[PDB]
Formats: sequence, structure tokens, C-alpha cells
Amino acid sequence: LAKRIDAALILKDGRVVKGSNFENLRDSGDPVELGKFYSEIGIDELSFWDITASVEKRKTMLELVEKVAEQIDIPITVGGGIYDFETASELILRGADKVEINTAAVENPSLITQIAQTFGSQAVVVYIAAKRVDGEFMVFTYSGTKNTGILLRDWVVEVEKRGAGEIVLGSIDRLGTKSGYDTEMIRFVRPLTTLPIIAHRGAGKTEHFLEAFLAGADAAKADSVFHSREIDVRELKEYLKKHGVNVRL
Repeated sequence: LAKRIDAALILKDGRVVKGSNFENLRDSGDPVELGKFYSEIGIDELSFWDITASVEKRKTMLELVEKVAEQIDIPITVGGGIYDFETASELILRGADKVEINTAAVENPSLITQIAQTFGSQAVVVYIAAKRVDGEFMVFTYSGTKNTGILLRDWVVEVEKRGAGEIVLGSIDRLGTKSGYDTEMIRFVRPLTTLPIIAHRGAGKTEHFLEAFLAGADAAKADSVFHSREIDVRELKEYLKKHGVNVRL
């Protein structure tokens, strides 16, 4: 029940895409060091999202998960182009606490059930990328480019039914913006599911996290707004505690 503050790291070839601004780090593009630093200053969970599109993708993610598991103690999620049970299984066995699937879940929802059947629902995260299209929230796959024709309200119900443990709700209408999380979309989904809802996309300032939790989010995920140091994780948690939000300090 404590509200969660999650940091996500976008990776290509084992490197943090666009780096960070933590001058104090030995390598500002090293996902292991950046992740360990975040765990020290009080991030609650970490996401490693791989956009590597090469024949080396699978082998790279597994070696990264090995290193991260040794040095980092907080929950680790890994995602990005995980397409089948075998890939998911190896990542979990190598040390990932949770695997995140999106396009493969939409195309083959049985995959949700296969993963949860062996590892439990707690190990399955479904990232849902959604966007308003002609007055309706619709689900998008392939890095947000494919309108599947599936309604968000239908897919949320099916994801829980299939056995996912939590849903990351990413508003494509907030991609790259700094104007706030999509609280209308969070409020839309909240009554439809009892699963943990993770808000993603749009965070630009500390008050946006308060808004997301008042909307019913169980966690808030951000990336560049942390890496750029626009928002300090410690200052964010003290702000949220100050204003009545249950965060782990």
C-alpha cells in the first residue's frame, strides 16, 4: 500500500540512451551504476527497457540482468521486445524480479498466463500504451506505432483475467511532454481493475506525482525527468510525504 516511485532506464547496447547529468558518477551512461545510485537515494523499483534492435539483443539483456542482480537490492523489472515464455523465463532465472511485456501480450495474451503459471502473477508486468482516437482510449503496440483497434477498457479487464500482476499505463498523448501525467486516463482505468496501476509519461514537476496518486495510481514511473535532475528523488519523496501521501522514506 505505500505509494511507489519508480525509475526507468532506456537502454541500447547496454548503454543508457542519452545518459544522465549525474556529474558525480564514474560513467554517466552505465546502467548498473546509475541504477545503484538511484537505489541509494531512494527509488523504490527500477525498470530496464531495452530498445536494442540487433542480433545481439538477447545475449546483451541477460548479461546486464546478471550484473544488476549482483549490485542492486530493490525490485528489478526488464522489458522491451520480450516475445515468448522462454525469453521471459531466462530473464527471471538470471535475476529479474519481473518481466514486462506489451506487443507480445496483445498479440498472444496466453503469454501472460504462461509466465504467471510458473512464476506467479507478481512476476508479470503488462505495459499498456494507450492514446485517444476519435473519443476512445485505444491500445497501441510496436513502440506506440500500431493502432491495434483494441479498446483500453477491454484490454485492462483481459490482462487481469489472464494473470498479470500490475499494469504500467503509458499515455502516448504525454510522450516527451512535461505537463503532467494523464490523470484522466488513470481515472478511466482505476475502477476497471484491482491491479496496481503504474502511471507513466508526462511528469515534469513534483506536483505532477501528487496529481497521479490522487487519480488512483499505485506507483509513478519516470525516466528523463530524473536523469536530467529536473526532479530530485529525495526532494520528491519529502514533498509527497509533506502533503499526506504514503511514500517509503
